[PDB]
Amino acid sequence: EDEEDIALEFINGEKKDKLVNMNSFTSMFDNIQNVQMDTFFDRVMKVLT
Amino acid sequence: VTCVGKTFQIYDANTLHLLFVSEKETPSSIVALSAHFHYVYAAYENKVG
Amino acid sequence: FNSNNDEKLNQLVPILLEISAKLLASKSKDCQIAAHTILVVFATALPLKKTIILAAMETILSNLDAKEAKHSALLTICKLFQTLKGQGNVDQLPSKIFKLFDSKFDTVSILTFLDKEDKPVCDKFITSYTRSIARYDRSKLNIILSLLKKIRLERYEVRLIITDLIYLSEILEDKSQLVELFEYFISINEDLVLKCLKSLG
Amino acid sequence: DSPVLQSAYDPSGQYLCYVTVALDKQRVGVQPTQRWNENFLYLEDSKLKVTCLKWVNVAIILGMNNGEIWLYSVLANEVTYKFTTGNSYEIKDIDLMGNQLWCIDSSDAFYQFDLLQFKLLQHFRINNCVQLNKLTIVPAGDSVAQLLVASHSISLIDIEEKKVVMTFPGHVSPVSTLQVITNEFFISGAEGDRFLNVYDIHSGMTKCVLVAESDIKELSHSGQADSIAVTTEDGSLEIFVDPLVGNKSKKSSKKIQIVSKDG
Amino acid sequence: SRISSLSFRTDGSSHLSVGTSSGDLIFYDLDRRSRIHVLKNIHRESYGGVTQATFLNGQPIIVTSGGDNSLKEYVFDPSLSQGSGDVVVQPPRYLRSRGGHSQPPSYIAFADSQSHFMLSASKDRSLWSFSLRKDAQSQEMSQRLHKKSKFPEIVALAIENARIGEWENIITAHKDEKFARTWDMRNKRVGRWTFDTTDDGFVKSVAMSQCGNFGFIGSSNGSITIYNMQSGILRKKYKLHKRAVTGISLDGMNRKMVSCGLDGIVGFYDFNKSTLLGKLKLDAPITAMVYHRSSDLFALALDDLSIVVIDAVTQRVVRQLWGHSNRITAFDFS
Amino acid sequence: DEGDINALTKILSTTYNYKDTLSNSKLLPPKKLDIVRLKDANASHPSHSAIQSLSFHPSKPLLLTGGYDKTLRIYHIDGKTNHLVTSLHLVGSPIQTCTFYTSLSNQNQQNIFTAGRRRYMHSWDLSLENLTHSQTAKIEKFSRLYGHESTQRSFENFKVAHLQNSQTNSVHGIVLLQGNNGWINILHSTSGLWLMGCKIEGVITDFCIDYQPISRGKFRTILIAVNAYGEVWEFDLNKNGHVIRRWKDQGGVGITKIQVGGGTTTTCPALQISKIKQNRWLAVGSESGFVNLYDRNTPTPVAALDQLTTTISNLQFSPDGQILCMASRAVKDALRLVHLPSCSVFSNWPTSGTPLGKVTSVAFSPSGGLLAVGNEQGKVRLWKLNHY
Amino acid sequence: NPKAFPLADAALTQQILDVVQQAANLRQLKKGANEATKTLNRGISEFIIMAADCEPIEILLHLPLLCEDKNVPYVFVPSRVALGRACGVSRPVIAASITTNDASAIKTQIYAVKDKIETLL
Amino acid sequence: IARVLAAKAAVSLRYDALAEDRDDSGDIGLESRAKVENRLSQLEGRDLRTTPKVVREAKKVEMT
RNA sequence: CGAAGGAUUUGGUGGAU
Repeated sequence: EDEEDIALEFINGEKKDKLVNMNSFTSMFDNIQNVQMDTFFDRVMKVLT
Repeated sequence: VTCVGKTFQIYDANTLHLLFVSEKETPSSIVALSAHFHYVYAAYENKVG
Repeated sequence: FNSNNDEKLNQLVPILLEISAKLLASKSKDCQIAAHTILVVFATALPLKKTIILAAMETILSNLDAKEAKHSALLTICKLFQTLKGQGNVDQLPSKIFKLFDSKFDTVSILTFLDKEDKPVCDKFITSYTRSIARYDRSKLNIILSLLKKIRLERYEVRLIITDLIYLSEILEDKSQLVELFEYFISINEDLVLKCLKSLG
Repeated sequence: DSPVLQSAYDPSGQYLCYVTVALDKQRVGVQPTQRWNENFLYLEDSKLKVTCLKWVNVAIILGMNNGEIWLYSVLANEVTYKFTTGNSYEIKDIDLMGNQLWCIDSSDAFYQFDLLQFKLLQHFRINNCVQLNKLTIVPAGDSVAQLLVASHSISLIDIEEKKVVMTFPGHVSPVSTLQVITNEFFISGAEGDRFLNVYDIHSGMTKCVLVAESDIKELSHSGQADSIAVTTEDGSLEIFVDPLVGNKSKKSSKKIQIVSKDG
Repeated sequence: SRISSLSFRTDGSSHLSVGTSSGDLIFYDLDRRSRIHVLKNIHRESYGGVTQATFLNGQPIIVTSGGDNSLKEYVFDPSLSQGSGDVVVQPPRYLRSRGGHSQPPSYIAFADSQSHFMLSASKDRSLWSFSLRKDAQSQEMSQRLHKKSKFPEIVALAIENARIGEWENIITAHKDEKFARTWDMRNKRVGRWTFDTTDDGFVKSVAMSQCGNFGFIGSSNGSITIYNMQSGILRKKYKLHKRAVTGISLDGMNRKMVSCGLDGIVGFYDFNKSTLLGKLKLDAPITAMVYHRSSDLFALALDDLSIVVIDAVTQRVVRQLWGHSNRITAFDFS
Repeated sequence: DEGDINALTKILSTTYNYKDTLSNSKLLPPKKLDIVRLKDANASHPSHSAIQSLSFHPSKPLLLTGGYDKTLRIYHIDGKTNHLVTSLHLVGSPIQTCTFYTSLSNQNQQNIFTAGRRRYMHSWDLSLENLTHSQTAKIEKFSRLYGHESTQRSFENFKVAHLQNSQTNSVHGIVLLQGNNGWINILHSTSGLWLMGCKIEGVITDFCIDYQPISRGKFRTILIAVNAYGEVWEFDLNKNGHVIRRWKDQGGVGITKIQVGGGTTTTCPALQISKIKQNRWLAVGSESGFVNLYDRNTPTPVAALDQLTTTISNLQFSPDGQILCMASRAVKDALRLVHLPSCSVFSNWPTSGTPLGKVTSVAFSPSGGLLAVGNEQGKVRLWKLNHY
Repeated sequence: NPKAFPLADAALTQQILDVVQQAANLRQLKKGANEATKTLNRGISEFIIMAADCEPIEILLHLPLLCEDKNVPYVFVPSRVALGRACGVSRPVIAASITTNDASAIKTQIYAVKDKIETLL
Repeated sequence: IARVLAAKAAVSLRYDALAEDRDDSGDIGLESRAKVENRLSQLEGRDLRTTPKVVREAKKVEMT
């Protein structure tokens, strides 16, 4: 085995994630009234995921 | 007051316009400058002017 | 006032992380998880040094008392390690952070966290947590076996876990749970276990 | 320009070591001048570059931009030992006499090494040397008692006194070559210059100014001032026959060129 | 980091300005125990970064200096909040500065007959204009290009003023550049025209007519190309020299042209009728040329350490000068 | 006035730099790509026609270029001078594609295969001193299909892959061809013998190859075939070119080509048996401009890249396979780089000022992170990815 | 998708999509369900293509009612993403119509597929 | 909104009319509204008049 | 044409007038 193989193994193991754009959290203001703010954090994670 | 090789130049902070310049060049490069009102102390080799 | 400019995110980070630290300092559970909401976005928006990522957990876990904030904290901490993408991505937590995490989050708590089907991606943390267990706690080695079954970890992460456990066998006494952990690696992906053994002994 | 970034004959003149860049990685190779060796040392990182190449009497010492010196055995095809200075400044020049080894950094700090012992002996900086692109050790007896250093002018320094003993007015451009043709007569040449100044070490007066057709790249000296061969920038070789014998300025006597049959 | 300078703000604000050899100036609010701002790369790290940074007494302006031949002033503007001004602090704003070449100048030339300004090129790839009066004004020529890093250092330059203010009036040659760039004094900006040697040779000589309509380029391969400044269009090309052309000149009458090269020949031409008037061979290669238009005399720096003066009218050596003990760097006519 | 909670506040004070240094990071940044332009390849000796194909030498620092000039111009890519090693004019043989080849077992063996809109193909033996020293050359023309002449009209489209004969465990090269009606003809690289044939429904437009390791010293070669403007296929070559899997690309319209990466391939060949690796990415182009990316680890594409809007004439992964370059010959500057697995196009590069022209050929160096892009003007521009 | 009847086979869909692409370049194509309705109102529709995977399928089932009233052939293709791609748009299209033009350059191919769809019906 | 609402009305309508086994729930209508309401909100949030930025004139500073 | 974009407007400072 060689260290370069281990490096490519790290790289293969890596996985994608949903990037954040400008228009991702604009709709929060629409549903910002009378919402349990725990639910607001849950929605934040849902959009982020 | 700023050191320029073997001579010093004094600038007016309002405009950075030159006010005076050393009448003669020092025999040795100036190592330190200290300014007090109308008098500026210039040090070169083993002599302070 | 920034958005896309990557240079210009960086000047926000002094301002808004200090706000998050103050919010975490507030005893109000609402203030703390607001900082959890704040912190998680910046980690994904901009990659940050593991030292800062580590320092955030220390602040998050210091005043973590409310149950709801405990749920929010565990989602953030996993996400922050997901963003971490450098050498030490899955390296073990230090002694103090590991002690702090287990105190606020017992092993049974995370086993429930792994249990739920809708769990967020946390393999990097579990790999980092898994190694921290082996280094510092010998009794919890059985719990490592349960954790690995619950969550499928990345191939390099499994290799690194196998690497440390090989050292543990040489140093720490052989145990039924330890061989079971090896036998678990024997059952799944036989060949990679040999590669770790070949490279290490 | 030429692909060969740097090159150097061995003292015997029978083997030439040259460096070229393959993709973004420099590879060092040696070929027999008198008459293929397909084996090249490869620098594993793109940033790594060799700044200096010198033969050792079968090892070649390599200066690099990192701030360390590598001893390379061509037969084995691996670096036997690496001399690392405390600093990370690039090495500008290097020179050798037996075990003695002297190198200079871009921070203008002198350093001394021992090949046999693999140790840094001393490291000192002498004032009035703002820059240092050339280092040459004078061949006095079997020990180093003076050193010739040039950046744009030329300066002579004593190791024991750690101070300049003499200064020579050099070229406007940075000095490229500082070979010592004989005692009290060392030649000097600068980048982008067609003139070579020969200076007297003891007296300091320019004995002669040798003039070439075009810019000079490399210099070779024969015997003791018997003949000087200089490789011009245009790709021609000029030979100076007895340059140390109007008198101030001398020109090339023989010129050599290579042209293909096609033209 | 390495500390190079320190100073406090005496305007009633508990601020500390922290300088570093890296060229970075940091400001701290001691009352609040926080960093106000960092000013990056104000002075070159290679030249010692910020050598000295001092707040003016009782004032929000800070003066900063370094080894890069630059003196700058920055002003802390007042806060945009009537309340909590200490928290809400404006970042420092550049106020005024003085500077010059960071390395020894390569070439110089007098901008105008009145002798008030000079043009200067240095190895730092910057073209500067310096005033010769007490004002001591200094500006950097803009390198922003016209559209229809710094350029390599200038290896030849000439200036004319018969035609300033309507099109380009400067020609410059750079090291290892196969073409020449034009500049305009009045706009103080790089020009819109580029002149190429057209023979795969490097530019070695740049010269201009007194009328300011023709630009002359000497190539390393021995060709002389002629462009028109207003349109930057090649009009005439000459090929007599086989080696590099080290000097080109033209008379004020715009009739007789003289050229010299490393091959050692001096070519005499009729610009109007475009003919070879005569060719003169010298013993040694010619290094440089200076043409005195009023007297129609020009001197040549030969490799034998001599200055040979020739009269263009009769094409004969009139005076030869000996005494220099090495190559001659430069010379000029009174 | 003169784990702990205030740790976060402390670490903010210590440093004003907050980006984790990318020098340590081994995965290139998502949206920011660090690229610097270098000297061009064809500057030393220009080509008189468009650059139809480019190919990096597997190990040596050489570049191969071909075009309708009918010349195989070889350059020593050094990034600063790029001088020409050797060239070969083939009268009456327009070069539609060309490629280096190294025998997987015999590293000493070197060969170049080239063909065009002709019923023959040329081989160029680079073994021993032929590349540079030899005054005269060893060349072989493959013009015999052994009774399958009807299926094939020309050799213009081909690729070279490695086939392991499991019954004897020997490994040898194979030359792959595109037939008239969904036909793929399989030939021996050296002897030229016809080995096997694969057939698909519809018009074959493109195909690619994937390697599946089995055990130590054992690997299998898989052929994948695609249709012009929507549809896909697959075969297994080590069991006589029979089908082993069928699937359709979702939203299967647009299509022009297909490619695999993350492991061994034409651009990233292996040097020994152990280096053979499976490709974890599959990209299927289109002339509409879409790119359906599939994770090889009916399938659902992970992403549908739609930045480009024209003929995707070049799909290629990086040798280590985190970057997809998608390029078009229809119009100028129609080239994009897609980060993987994020599937996000880089924004900083290319720019409007980027000189690309009518992109007709692209090549990734096996190592050193070099990108070569040819254009219809006969010009190859070179770039360096600073991350590698 | 039982409601979608008749549904073209793998072969036929390829020919239909090829014609759809050619009509798109020649601006002979009106794409989208409502445009498809507009064409039937004027009787300028040569035939209409719909996607079976549309959900709810109801939003296009009205076109068959219009189509049989006006004796215009119609057909169903499996994928909506494929059809919109064939149209030349960045969004899936559930329905498309070929406008009638006896002076078009692709008249023969359009009339050919119309006959096949007529046989399918 | 009239153009958008009319388009969704046809969507909701034709499910009501042409559905063989429609559930009397209006779910297709319910989801259609949220699209229109979201369309209204973002359209509503748009401001035709350009925002004025915070004016920051580099006022003259003269030494005292 | 074209090395890590182009087009317009505008605040401030510096130098001349």
